Amino acid sequence: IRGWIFGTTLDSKTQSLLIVNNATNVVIKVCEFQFCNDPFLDHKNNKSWMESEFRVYSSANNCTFEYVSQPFLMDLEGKQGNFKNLREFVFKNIDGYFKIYSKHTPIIVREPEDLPQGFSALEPLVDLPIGINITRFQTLLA
Amino acid sequence: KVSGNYNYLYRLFRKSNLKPFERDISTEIYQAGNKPCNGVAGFNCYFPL
Ligand SMILES: *[C@@H]1O[C@H](CO)[C@@H](O)[C@H](O)[C@H]1NC(C)=O
Ligand SMILES: *[C@@H]1O[C@H](CO)[C@@H](O)[C@H](O)[C@H]1NC(C)=O
Ligand SMILES: *[C@@H]1O[C@H](CO)[C@@H](O)[C@H](O)[C@H]1NC(C)=O
Repeated sequence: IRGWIFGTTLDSKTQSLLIVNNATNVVIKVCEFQFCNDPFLDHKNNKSWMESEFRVYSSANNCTFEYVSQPFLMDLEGKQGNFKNLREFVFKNIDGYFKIYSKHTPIIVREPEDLPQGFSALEPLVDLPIGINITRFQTLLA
Repeated sequence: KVSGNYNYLYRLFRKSNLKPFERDISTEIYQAGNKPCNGVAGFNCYFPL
């Protein structure tokens, strides 16, 4: 999972979000986007993941916000089975402020999986003065 | 400007209100009545701003 897209129409008619992790940083863009039908950065070979198709948007017209900061924890290579990482976020916009709360936990040894039990609290991460409307979101497999 | 400057614009017709500290840059024809407006400058279909 690379990031998320937030919006209401996603057809260059209304402004929209784009959050995605790359390189050793993060990029968050608020802009009018002409999003393609299928949103991915997967495809260039058979199996070794490639960051191909960097511009999932056909074009980028007048934007409003730009932001680059310290990225999140990264998992190298592709491993199947015994998934030791859990990452949980909450996303909410109120009063024109976008709040993202993030939490990371290691050493998940639950083979059956199905969203783990117990208890954990989430810390504030960042607040963005975006000031737009938001109705629907997706996830950016890439 | 002495002749008149039109760089400053205001939105006049809109379906609903604005939540606090929220920006709207959309520019689409606003339907005054029950009649469809597929994009026209005619009856009951007016520019928003
Ligand atoms: C993200 O970083 C990678 C590696 O530096 C680069 O190839 C890619 O173009 C970047 N994408 C964006 C949207 O910054
Ligand atoms: C993955 O793609 C890269 C170039 O994008 C290529 O060099 C590499 O051989 C590919 N790996 C596989 C397993 O196809
Ligand atoms: C945001 O967009 C939705 C879908 O068009 C709309 O129902 C809602 O009223 C909008 N929010 C506003 C105008 O504050």
